[PDB]
Amino acid sequence: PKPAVELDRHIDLDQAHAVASGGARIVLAPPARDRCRASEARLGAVIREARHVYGLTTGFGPLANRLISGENVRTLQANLVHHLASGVGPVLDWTTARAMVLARLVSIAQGASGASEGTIARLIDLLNSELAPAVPSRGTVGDLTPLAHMVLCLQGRGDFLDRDGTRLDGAEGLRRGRLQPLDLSHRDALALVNGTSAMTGIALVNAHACRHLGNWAVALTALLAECLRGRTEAWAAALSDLRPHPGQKDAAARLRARVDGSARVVRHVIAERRLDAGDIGTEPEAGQDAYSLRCAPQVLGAGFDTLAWHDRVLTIELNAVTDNPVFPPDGSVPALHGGNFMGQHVALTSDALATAVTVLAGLAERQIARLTDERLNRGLPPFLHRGPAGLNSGFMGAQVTATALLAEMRATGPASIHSISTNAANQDVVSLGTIAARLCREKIDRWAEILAILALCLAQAAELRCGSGLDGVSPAGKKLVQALREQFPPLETDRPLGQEIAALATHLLQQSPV
Amino acid sequence: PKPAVELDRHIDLDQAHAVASGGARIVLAPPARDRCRASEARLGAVIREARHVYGLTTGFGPLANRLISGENVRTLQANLVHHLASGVGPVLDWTTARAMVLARLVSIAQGASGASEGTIARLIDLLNSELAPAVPSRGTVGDLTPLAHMVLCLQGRGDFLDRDGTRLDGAEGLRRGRLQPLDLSHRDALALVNGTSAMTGIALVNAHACRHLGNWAVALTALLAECLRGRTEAWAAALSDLRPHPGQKDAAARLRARVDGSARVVRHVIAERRLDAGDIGTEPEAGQDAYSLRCAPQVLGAGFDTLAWHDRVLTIELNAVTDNPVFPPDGSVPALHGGNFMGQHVALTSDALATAVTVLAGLAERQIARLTDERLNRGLPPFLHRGPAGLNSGFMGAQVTATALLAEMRATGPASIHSISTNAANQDVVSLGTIAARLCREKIDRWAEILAILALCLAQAAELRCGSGLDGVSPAGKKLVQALREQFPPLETDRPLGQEIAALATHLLQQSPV
Amino acid sequence: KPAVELDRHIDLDQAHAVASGGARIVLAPPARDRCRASEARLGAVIREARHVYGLTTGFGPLANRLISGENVRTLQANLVHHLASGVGPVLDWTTARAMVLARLVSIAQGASGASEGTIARLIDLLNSELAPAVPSRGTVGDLTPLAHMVLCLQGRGDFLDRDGTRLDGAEGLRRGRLQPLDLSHRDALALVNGTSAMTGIALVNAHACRHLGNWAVALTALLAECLRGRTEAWAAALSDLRPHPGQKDAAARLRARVDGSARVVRHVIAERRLDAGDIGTEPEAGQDAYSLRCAPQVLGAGFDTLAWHDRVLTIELNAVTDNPVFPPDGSVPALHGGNFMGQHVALTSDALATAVTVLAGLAERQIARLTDERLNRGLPPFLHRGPAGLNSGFMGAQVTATALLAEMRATGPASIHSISTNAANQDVVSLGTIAARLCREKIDRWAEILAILALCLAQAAELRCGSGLDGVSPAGKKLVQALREQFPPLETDRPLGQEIAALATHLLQQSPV
Ligand SMILES: O=C(O)/C=C/c1ccc(O)c(O)c1
Ligand SMILES: O=C(O)/C=C/c1ccc(O)c(O)c1
Ligand SMILES: O=C(O)/C=C/c1ccc(O)c(O)c1
Repeated sequence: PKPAVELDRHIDLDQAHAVASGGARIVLAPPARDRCRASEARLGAVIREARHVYGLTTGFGPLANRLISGENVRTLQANLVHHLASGVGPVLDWTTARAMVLARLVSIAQGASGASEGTIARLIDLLNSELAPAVPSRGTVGDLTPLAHMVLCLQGRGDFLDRDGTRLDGAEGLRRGRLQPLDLSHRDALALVNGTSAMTGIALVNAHACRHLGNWAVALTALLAECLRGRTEAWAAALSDLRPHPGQKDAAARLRARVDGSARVVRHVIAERRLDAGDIGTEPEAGQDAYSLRCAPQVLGAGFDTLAWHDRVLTIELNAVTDNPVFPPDGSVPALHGGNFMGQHVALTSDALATAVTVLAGLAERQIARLTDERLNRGLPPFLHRGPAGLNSGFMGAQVTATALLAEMRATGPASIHSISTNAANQDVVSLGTIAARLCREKIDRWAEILAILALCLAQAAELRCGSGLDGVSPAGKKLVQALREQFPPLETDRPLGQEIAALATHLLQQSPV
Repeated sequence: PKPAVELDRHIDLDQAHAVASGGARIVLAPPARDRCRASEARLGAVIREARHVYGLTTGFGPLANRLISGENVRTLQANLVHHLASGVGPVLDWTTARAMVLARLVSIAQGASGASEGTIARLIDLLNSELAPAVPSRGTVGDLTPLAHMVLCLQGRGDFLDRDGTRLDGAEGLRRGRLQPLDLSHRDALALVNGTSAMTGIALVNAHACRHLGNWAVALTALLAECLRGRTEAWAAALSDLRPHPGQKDAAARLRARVDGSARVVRHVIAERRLDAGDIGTEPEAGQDAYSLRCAPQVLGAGFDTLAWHDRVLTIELNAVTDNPVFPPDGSVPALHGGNFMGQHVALTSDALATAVTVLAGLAERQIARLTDERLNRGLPPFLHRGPAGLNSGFMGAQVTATALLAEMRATGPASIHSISTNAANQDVVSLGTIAARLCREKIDRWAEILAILALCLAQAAELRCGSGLDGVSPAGKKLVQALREQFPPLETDRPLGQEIAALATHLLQQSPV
Repeated sequence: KPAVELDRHIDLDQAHAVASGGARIVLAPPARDRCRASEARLGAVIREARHVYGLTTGFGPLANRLISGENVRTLQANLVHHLASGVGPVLDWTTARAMVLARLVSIAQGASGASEGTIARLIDLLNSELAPAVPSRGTVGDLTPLAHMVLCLQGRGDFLDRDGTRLDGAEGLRRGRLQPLDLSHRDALALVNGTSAMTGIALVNAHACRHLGNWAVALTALLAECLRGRTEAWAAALSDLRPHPGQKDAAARLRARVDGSARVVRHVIAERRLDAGDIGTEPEAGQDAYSLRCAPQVLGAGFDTLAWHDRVLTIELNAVTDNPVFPPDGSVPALHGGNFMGQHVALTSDALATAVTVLAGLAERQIARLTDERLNRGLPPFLHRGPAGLNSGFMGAQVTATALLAEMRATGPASIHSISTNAANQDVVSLGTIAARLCREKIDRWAEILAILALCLAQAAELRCGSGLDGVSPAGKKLVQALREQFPPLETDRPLGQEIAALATHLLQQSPV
């Protein structure tokens, strides 16, 4: 059948991605259902008592000094969704749009948003269906605009996306997915258009993609060592203990596991060799590898620790209530007004992860540059070609393409530093967290393509070095090459690789080498 | 009666865009045809005489040290196209892809590439058709990869694009476009896979778009002055004469022309007034406007001078021969080997223009921020809303979207500074000109969206200030607003504006306010 | 003077105390014992002629050239020589000493082989009032700066006194009572190794950020007191709903700063029940602009970034970033790897630099709002005193703060610019030293922006509450009174440049307590 995620209070990143990707169905746990019903009642009382509350009896933004009569709240909230639907640009992908819906739901599930049962059910239904709202990716300074577009979609006034990205009009979406048109008669529109749902959704997808890409980075580094007689002593556990960064220790351990059983790597500790007068001279190779191999644990590890911080912060954000206003469950006050919608946390972690992805992609790019260079690849054909040299150039074009992709990644920097006072100076500081997460996603995609080129190069290199039978190659290495060869043939003669590179990259983002 | 551009030696940017956009047919002038026939013969002689020439008797890149026998040249060039087809990413748009084809053609037309009559005809046939080759946008370090994909397309081994971007397979493209499959039997493949055609094509489309956007920036700045009682003395010719930057003189002159006939702007020179004792005190307003109006000539002018430099450089590049190797028309030597394919000129000018676009976009974004602020817009409704305040927020969402678009533009910097040694260190410095032109294009697209928002706001602001009849508004101002109102209705009540912003943005990139 | 006893672990505060001269440093007996054991191991490695980088080989790609024992002295002497190609302004006194300390902490772990004399030279330097004069540029991440340090310690390079005044090598040894570094034990690699420079720069950045963060909070609080800010936005309940440690902390510290204040608005707006007669446009909105309302969230994110930076830095500082290294357990004679790759400090420094720029932006916008007569709720334009027009107050300083911020934004992460070098042997490099230095520059700019904001707030408080600061919280009163001891009110326009600079220097080393 299909796995089910029962949402109560806390949901981890894997569960969140399982639901967003459609791998698991979602259900609201009884305790959560009750907390929400209790919050739904508080909203009702707040409205009945005509309490001074943003979005219920006031205008929006700087227009909040304009009080609104209870009789016009329906109109007030309908125009909120209207004026906010100014988004532009390509729509968020299926998984990501759904991750945004999930993020809003999790916040509501905490029981402080006043959302009604019907509203909550509409979000759950979307998540359990095979559809996603079609929402523009640009427009928010960090996430009212993308959420306003979501609302319109759930009302059948906006397009939907199927798993392939093909758009369906509103009516067709509600029909096909058996979704009921969203009804905001309870005046709970602020429960849907609030918080940091978009950036959080984008980031949770980023987190999942990076885990898979990190696994490929490790597996490809290990296979590179098997193709270049790499020295395993640089990956010794003893070295990790001397500089105990968790991410490094993990990188090293994982690299060691990948090459376990290999007869292609050099396992001797050079310091065990005692020299005598006859040894003094110039040896063919230095006793240590170039940094793209020797410092893989340190470079990969730094990135892993950056992703770890990103996930710790993100886990907290995903399970938090980033709504404004909020209705305290204890009933201490009718409502609280603050700024928990300021996505500075996801903005800063996304920018930090973006830099780490660029650094790791640079490592993969240099690993390709080294492997394909006849002066540095220790005996392998130039650019790993097959057939007569000259008449065949092998991966010479693919190698340059990897460099081109990396160069483009570097041209874009952090989004967080570009805060600009807007909204008539009311939002004098903004997080730009959604932009930050989106820029990180683009880099993650470029990293996947660079890793794809490296994987194809390594499949070929392994065969050129060890024969089609991959003699001496580790069990893990053999399994990885064999799996690749199931869909990607050896390069016996030059052929267009662009489509294969793009196809493999898509795979790397969703599955790890095991 | 579809216009025709006759190509001899030189073609200006407007003519180039006329052909690339399909607004004009292209024909090779008699003298050009002869120069090419003569070059074709020279290539034949080089082959006949077994001259040592890159691509005719040698491998590619660092593999050029491998000499090739004449009987293997067909295979040599076939694999060249193959190994280079490693491109990925979204395909270049219809117009840009065709601009690339044109750029290669113009270089060949100089008579130093050795291209055969058939090869040249395939390029001309493509440009006179309604099709464009479908080529990936990423993969070059600056443009063999995108041009190799072009070659495959013209052979019927790659997709094609119709004006709407819908993709057709190779066969369908040759059929629908009534095109002959490309035949490289004359061994003239290097006449197609060479130079800076991609970046040049992208840049020439950028140049055309910026001309139109610049006209909108000027027109909207002028309309803004009519909506805020702007002072025209800051735009006086005398000021331009004191600081003679051509771009500034032009900007000031165009601004004055836009408000000619306006009774909504203040034309009195403040220094003409003589003050008495009873004047000393605090006046309602300062004698000078904020910079977004007062310094428009200086800011817009600097952008215009930047575009001017960009266009002078691009014009030379478009009409140059960026091939390698080349066959001197004067017959001095059989062929010359150098690096005219290094696109550093387009790289640096594209980066400089991108900065200028971001600056001018910032100007527009601040003009929007001021116009919609009730504390700064001198009596206009907050966010230019209509209907009851609070219940309606007008362009409050669109204003923030403008800020978000600008912030994103700022996150990406120059592409040129990221050169990385590649191709086994043979290409130890690369231009990244294609990437630079592409990053500039994205910024131009964001600028158009920001201007679109400003245009919609100004249409509303003009009617709010001067009534639906636009009383006192200049003739130019009236024409612009009326033209907009033909497709974009007033905002009498809040509605989603995303689709309208996008639609208007597309228009602003192709037409100026006239 | 307090003493920091170094055994295995030292925290960031203890490190800065020693680096800044506030505390002496002593090597604990257990550490001296572990180091003596490591010195013996290096001796055995040399006697056994084990194949070890720097002891029997050239350097970098030249490591394939094996070296005879009789030539090792020359070998290591030239290592220091070729590496001394650094250029640019010297690291400041505190930072340079922080670098010396970082190398020592690594050596103290007992895996570097450093001789007792070499260790003593580092300890002596730290206990003296001197710092080696080392150029700030030249490393791709830290052999070059460390090589310069070695030359200084041998009396072949300049020293800096606390004031930054330079002394030649000979004078430095004499004035500091330092003995010339002797590398006869062939332990040169114990000094020219690791991530000492970027780590030293980073720990100084860490200390400065703690102080500036305290000012950022204190000034945000005083801003609320000058603009009738609403405290409900800083309620603990909100923190609990979005439990980011840094945010909860920021909100709690903000509440504490305004405790006892009669100038802030404490009412919870949702308590008010509206009547039909109230419907219309009120003078002010029920919530503050983001520079006040979202301070917990913006400051908080910045604090969590610093917390991550400090966690990673603490590990780096206390680790052995040496290569080669000599296993204390004696499992193998030596290990060859890449623990010198400073990617951790590179990524955290870059991440912190972004956070600093974000928080400086907040401070800059707070100044922009406070000095705007249309937004400061009744305060004079640019907080001027004396006749308006004839006086412009902080109008110039306000623009200066914007210029300082705009400059900060022009510089991005250093880590993304790795370039293959050293004949492609170092095909990837961290650039951590550069990253840490770039972050330091942004920290200095942030200090100046905060200084301008503090001077504006002292003036604004007096204009709003009178010289007696009536209704101002005890913390706010103490802060203004402290500032006023050295910085006079602005009763008439005057040059503020030197005062801004002077105050900024203070903010970096002390918090408002
Ligand atoms: O300060 C706030 O709490 C609201 C800000 C805001 C800013 C722009 C919008 O379009 C909007 O609905 C709300
Ligand atoms: O140095 C040159 O002139 C050739 C460069 C080059 C670099 C990569 C390729 O795939 C290729 O066909 C050519
Ligand atoms: O690979 C290594 O472990 C050493 C690299 C290196 C690179 C440049 C220098 O000047 C030097 O002393 C050492």
